[PDB]
Amino acid sequence: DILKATLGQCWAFPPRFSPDTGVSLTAGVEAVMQSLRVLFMTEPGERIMRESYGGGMHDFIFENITDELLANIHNRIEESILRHEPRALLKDVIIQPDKQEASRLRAQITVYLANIHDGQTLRLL
Amino acid sequence: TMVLPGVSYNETLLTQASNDDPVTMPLFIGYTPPPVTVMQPVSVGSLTQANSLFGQRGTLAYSLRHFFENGGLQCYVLPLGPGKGEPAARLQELIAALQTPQMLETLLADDKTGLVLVPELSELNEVDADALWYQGWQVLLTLCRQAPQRFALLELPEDPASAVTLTQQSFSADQCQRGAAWWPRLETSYQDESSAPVVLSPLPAVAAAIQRSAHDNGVWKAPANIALAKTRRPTQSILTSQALLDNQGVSCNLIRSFVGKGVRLWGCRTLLNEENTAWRYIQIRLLVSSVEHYLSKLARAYLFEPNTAPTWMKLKGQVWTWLRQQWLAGAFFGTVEDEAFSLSIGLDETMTEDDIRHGKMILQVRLALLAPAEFIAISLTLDLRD
Amino acid sequence: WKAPANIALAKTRRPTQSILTSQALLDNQGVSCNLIRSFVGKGVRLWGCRTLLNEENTAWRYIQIRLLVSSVEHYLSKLARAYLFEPNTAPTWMKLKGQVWTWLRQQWLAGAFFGTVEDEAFSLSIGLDETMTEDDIRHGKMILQVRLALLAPAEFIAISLTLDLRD
Amino acid sequence: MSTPAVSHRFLVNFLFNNIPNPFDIAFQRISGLSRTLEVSQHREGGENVRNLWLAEQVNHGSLVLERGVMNASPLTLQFDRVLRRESTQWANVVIMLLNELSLPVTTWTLSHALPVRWQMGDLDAGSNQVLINTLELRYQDMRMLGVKL
Amino acid sequence: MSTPAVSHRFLVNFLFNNIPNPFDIAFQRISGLSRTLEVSQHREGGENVRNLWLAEQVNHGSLVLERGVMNASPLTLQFDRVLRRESTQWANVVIMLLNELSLPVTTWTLSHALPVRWQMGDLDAGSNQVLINTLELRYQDMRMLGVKL
Amino acid sequence: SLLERGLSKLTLNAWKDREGKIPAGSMSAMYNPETIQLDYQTRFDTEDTINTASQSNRYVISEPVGLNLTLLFDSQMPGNTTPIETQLAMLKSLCAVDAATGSPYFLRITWGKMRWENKGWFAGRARDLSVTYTLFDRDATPLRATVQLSLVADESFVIQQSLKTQSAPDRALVSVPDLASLPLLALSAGGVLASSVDYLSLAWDNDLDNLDDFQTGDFLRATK
Amino acid sequence: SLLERGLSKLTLNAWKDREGKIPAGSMSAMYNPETIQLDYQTRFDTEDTINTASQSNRYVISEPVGLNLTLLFDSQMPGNTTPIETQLAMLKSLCAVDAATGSPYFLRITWGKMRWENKGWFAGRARDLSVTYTLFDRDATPLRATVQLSLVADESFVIQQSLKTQSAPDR
Amino acid sequence: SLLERGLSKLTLNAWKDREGKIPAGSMSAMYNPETIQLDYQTRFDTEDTINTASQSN
Repeated sequence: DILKATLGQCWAFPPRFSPDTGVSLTAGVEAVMQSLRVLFMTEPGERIMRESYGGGMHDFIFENITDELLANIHNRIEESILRHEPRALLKDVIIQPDKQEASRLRAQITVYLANIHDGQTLRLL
Repeated sequence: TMVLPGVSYNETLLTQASNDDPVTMPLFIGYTPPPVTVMQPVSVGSLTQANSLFGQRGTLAYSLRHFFENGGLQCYVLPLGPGKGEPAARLQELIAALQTPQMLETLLADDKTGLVLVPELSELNEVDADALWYQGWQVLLTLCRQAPQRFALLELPEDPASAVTLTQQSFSADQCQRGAAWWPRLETSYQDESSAPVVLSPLPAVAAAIQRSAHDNGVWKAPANIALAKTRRPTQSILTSQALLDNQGVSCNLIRSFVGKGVRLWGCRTLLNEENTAWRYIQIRLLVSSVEHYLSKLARAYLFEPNTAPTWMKLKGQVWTWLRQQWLAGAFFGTVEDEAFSLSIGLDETMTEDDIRHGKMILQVRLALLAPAEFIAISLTLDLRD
Repeated sequence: WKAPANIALAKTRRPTQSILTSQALLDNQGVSCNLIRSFVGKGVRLWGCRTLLNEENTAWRYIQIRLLVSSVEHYLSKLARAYLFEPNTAPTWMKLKGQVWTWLRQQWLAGAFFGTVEDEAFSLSIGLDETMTEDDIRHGKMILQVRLALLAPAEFIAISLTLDLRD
Repeated sequence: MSTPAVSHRFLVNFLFNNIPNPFDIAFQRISGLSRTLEVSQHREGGENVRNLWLAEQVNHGSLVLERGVMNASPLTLQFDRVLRRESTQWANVVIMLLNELSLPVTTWTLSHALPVRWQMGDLDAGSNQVLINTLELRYQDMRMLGVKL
Repeated sequence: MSTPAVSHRFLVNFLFNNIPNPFDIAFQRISGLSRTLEVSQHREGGENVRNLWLAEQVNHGSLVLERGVMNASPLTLQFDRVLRRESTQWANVVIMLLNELSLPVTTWTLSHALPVRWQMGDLDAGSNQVLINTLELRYQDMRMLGVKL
Repeated sequence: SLLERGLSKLTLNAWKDREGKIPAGSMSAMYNPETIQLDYQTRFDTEDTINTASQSNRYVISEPVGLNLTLLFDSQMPGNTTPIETQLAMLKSLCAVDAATGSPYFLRITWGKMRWENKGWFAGRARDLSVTYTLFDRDATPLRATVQLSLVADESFVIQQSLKTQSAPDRALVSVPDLASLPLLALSAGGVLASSVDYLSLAWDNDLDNLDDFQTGDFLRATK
Repeated sequence: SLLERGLSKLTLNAWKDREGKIPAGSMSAMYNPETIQLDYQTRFDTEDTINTASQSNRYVISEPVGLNLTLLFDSQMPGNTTPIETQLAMLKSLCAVDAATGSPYFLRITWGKMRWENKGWFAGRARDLSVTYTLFDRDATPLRATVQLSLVADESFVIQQSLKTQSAPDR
Repeated sequence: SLLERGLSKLTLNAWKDREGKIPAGSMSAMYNPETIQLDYQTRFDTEDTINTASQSN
């Protein structure tokens, strides 16, 4: 209930309208995840008078997974969460090519709400 | 035209492969939540895979969520079937399923896990309860005795004089050595679909604290002094039930909460209530079986070799090198190597000529291990000085 | 080896028809086609690299795969016919492997082939009972096998978001 | 008194983590293991006649190996991977002398040996010799065993 | 066990980009290919008994060649162009030993070898010797092949 | 690694404003530096207090992070065909005063997986540059360069404001543990905000009844 | 010694206030320094008195104790699996200005049995830091570091007042 | 290259005004330098603002 208070309330990203309930509203922790789908599905220039706002992932669509690409995707995600969504940190973003039916890059972006492992010596030479 | 390359959105799970650590791998043996095979153990990776396989609501489902939110790395789940209902009958078909000889063909032919755990015996609290508790432990304590390197994770019932009569029950010394009970059942923060909280067994929180303090600190350290993450409180404190302090039964581990720090695991001491035999202290049983797992990995590398004296000394040189590195990593006691470990393969040291002709190669290891700091005995001296 | 797409077309006003007004050619029943579109913040872009093979597993789609492996055909057959009217003895077979192995290793280290080790980037197998036979040698043949491992485009970006509660 | 040990019979066992089987490889010319303690001399003010040596840091030598160019073993395939920088795996090496019967009289038992140098012999038109290649390892620790220490 | 490889039969193949035909030239005295990995020793604070070697950078040696003063080949005409600074072309070199029949048992396969030094033999009035000139190349990478690695 | 073995060069992007709105030219430099170096430095001044109770030193200013980096260009080896003056006509241009505005160009150095100070890029402007040509030709096309770059930190104001709101964004939302108390809940709320949140204001802002009202799992909101 | 032979690394703890009330992050650094150095210095000024009876020099201020210390990180040897950027994302963070308050982090260096100036810890803030990466990879994950820390004394006011009452507590 | 192989020395031309209107003498120097060096340098000063929102120079 307090997460709905501290994190703001706003509309759902696919605008669903009904005569019974006026506007469907996403609130709280679901509102932060709703804004992160907005950011990476937008593209800079597509919002009038807001040209800074966008994820920019269309830069990487014919770019050969060669691991110069996967560092560029990591930095574009990390920067755009800084500029346009400081309500949610970043934990890690893991990018893998799809093993079945390749040429799909799958990125799992893990956020926050906002020791050297000594045991491995007993399993090495 | 045909294809539209662009940016999509989906919630599939990429996953990760192989966390190793077979000795501290838990194995959850609850009933399948209401397309995994009815018996084969299933590798559960992150918490997303635990929900995509087993849902979010159940009894095994909350124990997996309380495993990975306490810092668990990887878990395996052994399903058993879509159980009946009327939970006094699921919980005597659970024990009857664990007494089958088909449990041994799955635990012995497994070699991926090392912590046996059935979290659904906590439902016996609702429910002869005493009869069901004793053949709930003793079935688990024999599946680990039989298996080469498995450790049971057990628990006591909440009511005293039902947990007193369980510790004052007969268990053989061989079996006690390998298994532990943590008493106070945990009140989590998960909703029960209503205002009331979900009360889980402490054992998925324990098995995550065991394999993360073995991944971070080494398996020789201790499983205790670990803050439990997503627990409100233990359901009963020791200041209101002075039973289980009776020194007449198996050793038990207390989960408490403190003032400046949260819910802590406050014990590491096995079911052996013996003062001199060093097969108490969980991390001693888990260190020396972590040395069993690697020294028998390089032993069977030299397996179908000749029984000549070169292959005996090829095996000492590899074992001496490895044991010396673990002593210098802090795993063994001793300020010199002569009091840390010892190796003694040979023809009239361990073997004999009758042992050689039957194809045996016998190697002896002695070890010196570290002791916990369970008690701090402060003293004060005045030292007058004019 | 890169891709022919994501290229801004210089002196074009617009494509004459967009894909938002003609949902035909999205029918998955014929040869693969490439779409030329225009965007908002960036101009008229080539938006596809995928040949007429509408086959999901055969890697003879993706224009740059057909153009890379024929750029390797053009150079490896340049140094093959340097060793052409030589004897069919085993020294000239290994004179040819050493030159092809050197060249293919440099293109792997230039970024043209997939693989983090050389064993999974390419392979060479000339020899007497590896590729040839004694009947092939007497007819004057010298057979060399190359295996390759190539790079895949990033045609689809499948973003996911995870909340990771943490108190 | 017991007879001293001669130096022309020796086995070497390697154990890498890439390679699942421990392998045993015959060499020609194992060089020799040194172990220096690296003292330093201090000069005191009023003392002119004695010396003062202060112990610091144990330095280990290097394992230089020689064998002929023979068929590809699991160790020359492993130096090829490390010197191409495809792996940085190191091995536990066990070296031991043998007496008249078969018995190991001394054992040297190196730890975390890393392949660092390959050196090929000369190709000469009038030579009459086997092509010998020289292998060289740097290890971290050394621990000698056996009855003839 | 199979017989080791002797060191008095060897072919060398060169491939420049100036020159359209690959040519094969007989030498007397190919020197020998080294490959060092260049570790460095680190000293830790509390650790006095073990060593710590850290891998850095693979260093390749040099290809030193010797042959007599004979008729002008496509390789001595090519060192003449590079040492007059008229070209800076380099070649892919393939060196291989031969067994009793004809078969290549090991192959060394150098890449981007650059001619860097010419050295003429001595002219002496009482000498009784062939005038030998010494050639020397610096290459970028090296990749050994064959069955006798 | 993990996919392939091609190199990733460093790329020097340039702008004109502090932010990324107006792009200038952008070069990628061959022959990677072999060694980077970024030096931090913080200036302290000692308190010469007369009272002599304590020894301490104030914080004055933190000097900007400076990056040192050395490059090399060469065009006579037969893979190298672009003349190095076309590659140095960009470093000499981007590390100097622009003709449009009269200022440096707000460079941004980047490498494929290298993470600079805490970000994936290194912003800033060029303090220093020195090219020293060592070889030449008969007509003296240079064809050997040995560049010696040196930069400063100077990040944009939108990135620096975004990193500030990620640490103490003036609300805390502190969970309570089992066996808790408001002097402990103010120390755990005074660490989220670093502002000494003075426990009587916690019980007034959250409408506590009796200073022990929280029940082992409910949240308390702490602003300032 | 006296019990066992495991190493004790150094640990760099950080706070936000002068005292220990608000903990920031805290790292332990592998590969011990081989050599520490703490330099003391006291500034004196000579009395240029006209009376010429005596030669003397006043005490002005004692410069804070500064500690110099050099580290090394490496992740390509097969025991070393954590990438050194996760270990340097803490030194670069803790030896810089914090985003919360706009100040350094009041570090505290400690070693297992080493006793710093007269205490078991070395408080203070970071004057200097320089990382110089020397090796890389094909995609240039760095995997060699060579850090060159330098700190100052700056102890808390409760510890400095407690050491004063232990010498002449006015009785 | 591309035509011939004669050297091109460096020439030091001199004027008197800022522009090229008044030429002074002009020499060409034999024995080319082997190495030139041109050093750039830009001076920055750090903003010691009291507001502590940002670090800049």
